[PDB]
Amino acid sequence: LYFQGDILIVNAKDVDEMLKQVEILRRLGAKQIAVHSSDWRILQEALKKGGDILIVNGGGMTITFRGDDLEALLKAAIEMIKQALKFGATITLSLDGNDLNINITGVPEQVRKELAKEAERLAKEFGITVTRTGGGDVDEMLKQVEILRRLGAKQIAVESDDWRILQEALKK
Amino acid sequence: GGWGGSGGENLYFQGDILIVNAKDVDEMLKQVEILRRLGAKQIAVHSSDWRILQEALKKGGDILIVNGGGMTITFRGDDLEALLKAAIEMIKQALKFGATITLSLDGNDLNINITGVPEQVRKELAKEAERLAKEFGITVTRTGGGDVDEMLKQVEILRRLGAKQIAVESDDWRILQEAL
Repeated sequence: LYFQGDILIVNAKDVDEMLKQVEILRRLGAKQIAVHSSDWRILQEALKKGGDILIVNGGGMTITFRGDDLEALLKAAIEMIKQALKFGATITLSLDGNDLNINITGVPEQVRKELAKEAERLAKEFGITVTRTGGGDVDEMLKQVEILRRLGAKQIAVESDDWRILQEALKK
Repeated sequence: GGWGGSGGENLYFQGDILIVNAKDVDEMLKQVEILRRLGAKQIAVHSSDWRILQEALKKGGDILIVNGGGMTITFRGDDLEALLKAAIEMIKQALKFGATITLSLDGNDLNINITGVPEQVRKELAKEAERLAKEFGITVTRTGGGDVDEMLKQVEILRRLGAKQIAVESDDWRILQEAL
């Protein structure tokens, strides 16, 4: 890899870990550091601390299930993941402590609404807690992008798993 | 001239990087084509599948985004609930080892991309996948790999095929630097 020519992207789920990773790349002389995150706060912090490129998720929803037993969180999530996959979604799973984060992309608003209703009902049936839902709205995305630009972002990038869906939300 | 709004509450076809995250070659090509026809000037393609990135550089993907390490396991079967029931036991282990897992469906294939874990963990997850498939009567059609050495070889192939810009994504550069 070329520290001068290649873009090195930090995929960040926590602000402090993000800052440490950007610092490592800076101290290695990386000239093009990007930060990719679903958390606008992380992208806002990166902008101030040497993130040259801020990578935003376009139109993705995140559902977070919280509970003490990971097997039960996953058991509860399986039916919703099954439906999401059948609707054409891409699903990303990660663990933040006792939280199971389920990011769902590649689906339109009415499908995101259905999946959030499913998550709510599954959490009740399985006795777990939903601590985050939704978040794919395009208007919110553009507002947040504008905040990044006005704070001084050097370069914005937007990632989507289905620009056919995203162009329909942006056409108006 | 902005997309979605004005004053910066919009995307910029020339100034912003627009990234296609593609799980299938045809879907990538269609989305790249749409972005080109809208006049997008900085189109990137992100994929865990090298074939997708090799095709993208030919069709207007100026930035190719690769994962730093990562393995894809593909399970094949007619009943998705059974594919997912089998996969969750391995996904649980992957998650406890710190992985990020991406799931997508390509027809009768459940593609499970696992990133963020070292080779010995990938070996263990592949062994688990084999055992789960055998016990549950499903077929694994792709497994293993994901090492940084292979990533570097594949990046060099992309460069030699004409990639204009490479980007590499990781959730832990503190570790990845040791492999590089």
